[PDB]
Amino acid sequence: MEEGGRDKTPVQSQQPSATAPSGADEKSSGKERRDAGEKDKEQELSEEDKQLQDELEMLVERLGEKDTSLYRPALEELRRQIRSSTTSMTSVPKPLKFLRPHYGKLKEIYENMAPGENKCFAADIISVLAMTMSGERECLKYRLVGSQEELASWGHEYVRHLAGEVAKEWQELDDAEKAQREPLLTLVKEIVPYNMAHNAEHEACDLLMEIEQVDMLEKDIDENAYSKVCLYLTSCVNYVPEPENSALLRCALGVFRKFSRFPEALRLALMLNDMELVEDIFTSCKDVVVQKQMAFMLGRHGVFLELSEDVEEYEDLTEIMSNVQLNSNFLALARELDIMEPKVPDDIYKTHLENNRFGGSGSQVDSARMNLASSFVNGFVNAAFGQDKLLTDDGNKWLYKNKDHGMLSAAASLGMILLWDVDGGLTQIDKYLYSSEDYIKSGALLACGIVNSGVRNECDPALALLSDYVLHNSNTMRLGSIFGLGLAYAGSNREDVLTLLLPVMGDSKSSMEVAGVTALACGMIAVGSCNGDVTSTILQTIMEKSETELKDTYARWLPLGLGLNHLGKGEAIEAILAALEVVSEPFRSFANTLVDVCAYAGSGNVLKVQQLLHICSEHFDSKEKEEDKDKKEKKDKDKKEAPADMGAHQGVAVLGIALIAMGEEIGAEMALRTFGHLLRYGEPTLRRAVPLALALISVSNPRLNILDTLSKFSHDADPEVSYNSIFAMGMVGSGTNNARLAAMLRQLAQYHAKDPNNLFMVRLAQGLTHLGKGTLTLCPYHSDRQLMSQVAVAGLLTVLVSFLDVRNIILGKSHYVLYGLVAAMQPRMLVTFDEELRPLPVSVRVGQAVDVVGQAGKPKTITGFQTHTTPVLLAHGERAELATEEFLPVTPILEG
Amino acid sequence: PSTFAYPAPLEVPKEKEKEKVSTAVLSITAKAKKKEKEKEKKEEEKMEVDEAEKKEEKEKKKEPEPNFQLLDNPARVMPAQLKVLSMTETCRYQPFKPLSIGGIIILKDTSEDIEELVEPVAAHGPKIEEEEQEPEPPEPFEYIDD
Repeated sequence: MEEGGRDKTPVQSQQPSATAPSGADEKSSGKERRDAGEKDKEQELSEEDKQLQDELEMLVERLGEKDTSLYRPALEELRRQIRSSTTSMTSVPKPLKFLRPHYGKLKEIYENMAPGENKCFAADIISVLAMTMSGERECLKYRLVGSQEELASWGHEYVRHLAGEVAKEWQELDDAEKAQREPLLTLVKEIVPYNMAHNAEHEACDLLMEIEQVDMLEKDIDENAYSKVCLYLTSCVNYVPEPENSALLRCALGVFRKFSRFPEALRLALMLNDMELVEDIFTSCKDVVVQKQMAFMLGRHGVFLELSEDVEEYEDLTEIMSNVQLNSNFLALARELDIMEPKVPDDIYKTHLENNRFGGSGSQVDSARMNLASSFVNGFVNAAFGQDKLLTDDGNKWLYKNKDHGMLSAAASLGMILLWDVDGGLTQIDKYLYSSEDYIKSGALLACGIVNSGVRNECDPALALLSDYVLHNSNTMRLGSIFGLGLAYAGSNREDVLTLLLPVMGDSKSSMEVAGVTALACGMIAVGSCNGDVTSTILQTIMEKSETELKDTYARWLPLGLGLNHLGKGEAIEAILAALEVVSEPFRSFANTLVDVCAYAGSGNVLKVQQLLHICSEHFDSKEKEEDKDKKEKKDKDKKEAPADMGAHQGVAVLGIALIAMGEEIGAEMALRTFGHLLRYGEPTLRRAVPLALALISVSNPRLNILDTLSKFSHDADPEVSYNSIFAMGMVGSGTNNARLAAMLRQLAQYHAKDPNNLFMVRLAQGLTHLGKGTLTLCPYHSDRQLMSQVAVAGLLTVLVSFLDVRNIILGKSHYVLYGLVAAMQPRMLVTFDEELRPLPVSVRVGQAVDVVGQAGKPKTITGFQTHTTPVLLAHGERAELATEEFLPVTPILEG
Repeated sequence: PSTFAYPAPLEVPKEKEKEKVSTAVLSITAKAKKKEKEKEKKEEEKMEVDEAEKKEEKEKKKEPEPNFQLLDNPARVMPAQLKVLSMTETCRYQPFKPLSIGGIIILKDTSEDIEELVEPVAAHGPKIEEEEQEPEPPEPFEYIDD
């Protein structure tokens, strides 16, 4: 084909043209490659030019003689050529035209021929040429879209174009900086996340940014444009490594800033948890329309709902900054602040409660060790308004009989129930504050914090009481007092918040596990918000951890306290990790593994790979033992990001149980406790293997930890999983008891387990998305790793909640009707077809009033187009409240 | 002086059985941990990643064992003089070693020679004496011993 016998032009061809395409096209193979590359001699390029018209004509005859045998021998080598490698880039006038038919040859091989090899060879040639050619290339794609003969090729035509660009060979800085990408987006949405994700560049996100911002109004409408971008980002994040991940989030934040629909913008600001970024977006959500309508409601509900706080007050990092701005614009003082503060959320909780039904009071017995268990169940089940009101009011019965750290805990747990009330409920908390021993007085402050997270308007503030008490001596008094301060002050960026965090007013006067709470307390102030980069919290961790080599339990808590504070950016976490490394401790290797794992999430690449890494045949301390058996679940990602990833990692996970279990006998005991937590922390779509596994082993071997970890899963949906668990927990409970202490655990789990069908359900969503940063999961993870029989643990134990709203109220526009639109769900599943980002919108219809039953009927697609209202919120991982822009005054409610 | 030397203390059989068990634990755990860990994205503009947090991917170690090539005779002839301590030798002598020495005579003390080379393991008479006899310090083991 490089022959001067004519296959190429050493002189003008016309004879081989007709003849060669039937059997297998020989003419165009040598012509496009060999002639162009050997001679870039311009007199010879003119013969080719004259030849060019002929070249166009070749495509219709070539489509006539299609058949797999005729097509396969003809071209393998055109596919391979690169323009810059024939150096035909360096003459622009005549080679550019030669590219116009050259493309038309390639497209037939790419899709129609189905095997994996033809696509990959074909990618390298399209990309290089496309970027260099640009503007003319856009015209070239259109000509192909139409097709010389209208046959099978057209359907494929859109995908191949964008599929080719993915490769991004040679130039990576492009030639256009808007790319050829733009017309393809509207036609095909599937191909595009494949391109951004493999490319894994910030530059990739730049090209995507420019085109979506213009395309918003012009192409079709705002609503579809908004939808296209949200899907694209979602594939892309998993593939990018963590330092770079922060950069892509901001880039995306700009596309959204302009847009009418805010939902995705908030998720990006949440991931980072930055003070400045969240402020910028909020002011932008409200501004579009000065009337309250979708704009203000969308911004206010969506950003505030998002989690980072175990208490129900959600973020509150945004709350102080955002509120002053919203009252200034003035749509009313009372409306802006009421939605903004937790007050509106207190009502919606109350109404949902009835439908879902209640597991009764958490009381069992007020005598013996059972009185401690009773106390603990009330706190765990309800961090909201109860129906167990009657037991709490009567303080004297439950609260007082309590022993040791359980007294402090009883007093905490009471605040959880009183949360959503403070218009009379406050008074008792204050009686408890004045009187008696330190444990009860400190308990009352922790509890106050909890109640005073039900308002931001504040009445007889908790904040005043606390300040003086932390300072005040007695290790039990300070311990409760600091922990309370973390809720009450909140995620806020007020100077009041910043200044307190600087001195460690917490426990550092004991060499026991109770001292560990000090690092936790500084974490409790931030509550998921990003670091100020304070030195005090990092230094404290070295001190406490170093001195013992005697408590396994102590060493692990200091990195766990740090993780809470650290939670925020990929950028920020590298810096705080540095300070610790300078000194080296074998106890730190436990912390090194924790911080790295928290930092890494947001990436399927770095995270899963770290998550199997084991040496455990040296020590069972913290020394070389490390976090590894615990770590094996792969929870951090599942919580953080993506709907697909959550099931895939669990798929890995099942096999890992065997590996620990068989590997050691000791390994099995520890593995069983942490595996049961994956279910709660991760929110998998699998409920097959693990619930049953735990149940059967616990009949064989008394071991109390198993019931406890399981019941935390059992809160999520309470007669899916709870069906099995309730039976097992009861049977063991009443055929085995080893101690009063042993009994106490088994009851606590047994009661915690039921609380019918998705009431104050646990999900690690935001309920606007689940791609964002969830609540502090590490607090149940802390209670699950170590024995729950340890009396010291009790204070921390009371908050291990990781709840997600029972709200499924429709809003995001001002109309404010209860019980939202019709939607699609499949709840006869354990894996599903669509988990791209948004699932199938057919399935089997659900619009019932009762709260959604996920995590084996997880899929919700929001459907509303038939009713003629449109979603502002498309399913981004949401499991709570709908956001729509309503053109109706009353939002329909359906059965299904 | 270094081609016939005092070979190392032995590997021994005893240590050989004992070591394998030790080597076994370190060996699986290092390889299992080191190979699996990546912290790299290869379809990225970056080569690996600018380093976020420290890696565990790590590398292996190699230690050989020292041996010099196939010979049963001296390596290097040598025209330099080397001091020999009597019956501790320069390092050590083997039967080929005195062939290579042209010397086996002394002019390095008061003593001198009346006789030249004597071939390998054979007696030479050093002349410290007038021509008869005189005593000399005790190198032989029995005098030192008692």
